[PDB]
Amino acid sequence: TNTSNQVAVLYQDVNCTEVPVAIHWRVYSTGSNVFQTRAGCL
Amino acid sequence: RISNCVADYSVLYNSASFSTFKCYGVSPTKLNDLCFTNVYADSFVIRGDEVRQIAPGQTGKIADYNYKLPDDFTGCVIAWNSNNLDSKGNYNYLYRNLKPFERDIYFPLQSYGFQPTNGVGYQPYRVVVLSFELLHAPATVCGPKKSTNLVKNKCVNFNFNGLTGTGVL
Amino acid sequence: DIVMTQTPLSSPVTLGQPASISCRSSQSLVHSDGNTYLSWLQQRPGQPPRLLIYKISNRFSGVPDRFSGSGAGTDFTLKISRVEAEDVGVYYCMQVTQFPYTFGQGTKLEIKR
Amino acid sequence: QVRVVQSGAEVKNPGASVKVSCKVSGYTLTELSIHWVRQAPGNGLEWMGGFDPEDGETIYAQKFQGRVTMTEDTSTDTAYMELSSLRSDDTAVYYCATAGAITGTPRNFYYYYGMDVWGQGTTVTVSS
Amino acid sequence: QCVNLTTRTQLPPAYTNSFTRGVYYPDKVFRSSVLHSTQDLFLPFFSNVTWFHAIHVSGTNGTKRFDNPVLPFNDGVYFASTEKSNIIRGWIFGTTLDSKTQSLLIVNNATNVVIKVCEFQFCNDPFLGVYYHKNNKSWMESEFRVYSSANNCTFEYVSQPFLMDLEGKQGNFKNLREFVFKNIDGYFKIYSKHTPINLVRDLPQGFSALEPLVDLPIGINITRFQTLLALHRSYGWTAGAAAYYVGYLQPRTFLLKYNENGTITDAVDCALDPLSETKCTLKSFT
Ligand SMILES: *[C@@H]1O[C@H](CO)[C@@H](O)[C@H](O)[C@H]1NC(C)=O
Ligand SMILES: *[C@@H]1O[C@H](CO)[C@@H](O)[C@H](O)[C@H]1NC(C)=O
Ligand SMILES: *[C@@H]1O[C@H](CO)[C@@H](O)[C@H](O)[C@H]1NC(C)=O
Repeated sequence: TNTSNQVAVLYQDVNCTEVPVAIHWRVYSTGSNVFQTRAGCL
Repeated sequence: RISNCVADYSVLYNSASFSTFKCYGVSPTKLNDLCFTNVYADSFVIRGDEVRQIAPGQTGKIADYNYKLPDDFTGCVIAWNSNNLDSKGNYNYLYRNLKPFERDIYFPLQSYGFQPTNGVGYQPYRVVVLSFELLHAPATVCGPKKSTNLVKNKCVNFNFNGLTGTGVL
Repeated sequence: DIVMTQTPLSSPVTLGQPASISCRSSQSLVHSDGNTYLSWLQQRPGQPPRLLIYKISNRFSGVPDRFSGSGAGTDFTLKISRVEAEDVGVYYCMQVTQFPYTFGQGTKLEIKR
Repeated sequence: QVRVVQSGAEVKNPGASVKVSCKVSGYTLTELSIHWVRQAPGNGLEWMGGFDPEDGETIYAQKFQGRVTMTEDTSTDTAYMELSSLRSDDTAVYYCATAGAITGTPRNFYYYYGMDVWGQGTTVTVSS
Repeated sequence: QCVNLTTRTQLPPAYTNSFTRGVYYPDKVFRSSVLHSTQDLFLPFFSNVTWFHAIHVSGTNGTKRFDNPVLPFNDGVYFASTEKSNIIRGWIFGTTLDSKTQSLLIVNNATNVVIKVCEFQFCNDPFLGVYYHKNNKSWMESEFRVYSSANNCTFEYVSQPFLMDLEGKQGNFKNLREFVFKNIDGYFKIYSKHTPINLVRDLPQGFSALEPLVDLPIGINITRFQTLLALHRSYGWTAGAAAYYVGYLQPRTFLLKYNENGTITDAVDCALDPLSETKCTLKSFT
């Protein structure tokens, strides 16, 4: 936090299509800055 | 609402008129040694079997339509068979949210009546609920016990507005 | 006492010409506030005196563009561009400067015949 | 807008008490102070009664002094002047007007309309 | 005498971010100077708040567009004001505000304050009015005219005024009043804070905590509240561009910091941002 207040969020072991529908570029998801991984959607 | 006064719960407790005096929140004996921030007295009359219904975690149709105590209740409920007190039917004792202190204003009004001929069970029973508010703020209503001088810098047992402890000041 | 008196009694006039009335004063009308005050009342025949002006600088509500302030010293003047028939009644000149509130006799306006 | 209302007429005799009404509408009587002012038919106005804002009471005329009092009610907002020994100078339409003080939110300055609003007025008749 | 002069046109809605406004002192002392999580309802940070004009300022003057819409109260209200003159000196609370349900009224005097519950029969226009009082008496209302009549006044209360004006305001500093009105259990709670502000017409960034003024026991339900303002009869209402901001509270702003003296210098909102939630989870600001 001493360096910037910008953060990323990892939804572990879920599909990037299911993340936006998750009630829980923060909420509404983004075509830019979305990544898939064996650990989850980043 | 009772404030700016010195309470004497010992005298009230001594009276034998109160059929039931058990306090759910606290013990009656300890009341004198304790001080309360505010006191609210709610007085009314019920059927008599609603006393069981009228209690913390107790429900009754008349109580639900009229008055329901909060799940947690730090107070006293004093109910007594006021047939002798209320001996006289009385069409004014008309039994017509469940939030603390529920409120209300075909006609919703309903009729009722009791007479000395009627059975004692059906006759009214008087109830007074004393709710003690403890906001941990300056308490206006305290017990009758008189205070004592203050000491400092020595290991002493103390008491302030009803909170007790041992230590140095 | 500020002696107020309207010199004329009647004023028959033909349509379309400035006309006015003089309102003399024995002593000055200067007010303590430093601003002069004036008042004029128009009473149409059989009507209450309609306040033409409570102040010369600010005339009363409902005054025709005709009536405008003017005058020479003690004499006042309600200048008119083109006279209208309705002004055929009594006239009064008042000063709200002092508490006694002394008034003149009054003046009557008529149509030339 | 400002209006004024008054009584109709009076029938009296010399040396007898008479009562004449006045009221200020449009601007409430509180908004200004009534000056009970009297005149003859087409004559100068006599300052019979002036409700001084500074004194907050009715002061009488020097010409006809010792001849008048007043009676007013606040709940009914009815104001009457109890005059006496009326004359031909009084035998005319009684026009009563009021002096008003206008100021912004603060009391920076108070105006003196002297006689702001006028009404129909009241007549008077004196017969021996 | 209830005289109606308000117009019948709405105002173009305006908004502005709160910038962390709406944090107040709960309960007794905590001098630890360390965080203390709490679960109570506040105004979420960076949530936009409307901006009503009591006397809609349009064109040459705003006096031609008097407008004081009736706003819903909801769970609670954050009411912010910066009016120079106390045109807004009252408040009304109730579920219907029509001769039923024992509505609640609050009025502020030039040197006092009176709260009452009389099941008021409100006139269609909630105004008060002010008059001049004849001899050696300045402006003062002869009678209140907020409502048609009061009925039995179940609850009464009088005390010192809530609003303070003794502060000497200059051309730079103008007072800002913040109030949090809440209705929990049988208690109606008002947490007020008055402070000078000069940066902008809006609410400058910073922090400040609202101390409690009173805790009135009133057994009434509040759904809609219509800001009551004593329309100053400048025959003919007038206001120095009087405006007020209304925000609706939500049940989450948790972490609270304390300093050496015992003041809430900073706070966090766990649900605002993922970083804020991380800060809440660790119970640390950094
Ligand atoms: C779920 O993710 C897998 C990753 O291999 C992908 O093949 C699949 O299509 C996804 N299902 C969706 C997006 O419904
Ligand atoms: C205010 O924020 C809400 C969400 O809380 C949003 O829907 C609305 O459009 C915003 N209004 C503005 C920014 O004027
Ligand atoms: C509050 O504590 C700080 C830190 O020690 C100190 O500088 C300041 O003077 C204190 N303020 C008051 C009002 O006690």
